[PDB]
Amino acid sequence: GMSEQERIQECLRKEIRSLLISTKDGLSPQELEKEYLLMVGNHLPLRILGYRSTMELVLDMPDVVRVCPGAGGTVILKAI
Repeated sequence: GMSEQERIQECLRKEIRSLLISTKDGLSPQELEKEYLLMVGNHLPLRILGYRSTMELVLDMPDVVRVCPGAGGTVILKAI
């Protein structure tokens, strides 16, 4: 039960890190949800994990994703 949820959390964390590692200089939160659907073949599991957005998801994994700035306060997400 709780063990199954931990393995969902581990699987997504590994998927996000793998996506951000494969890029040159990170992705915007919007580019990451697009890329996740394209490369994983499923949408980010936001609703089922209690997230309203990609930002909410990535802020819940600060050991996996680094929140970096850009032009006009835009966010670029990078793997750690």
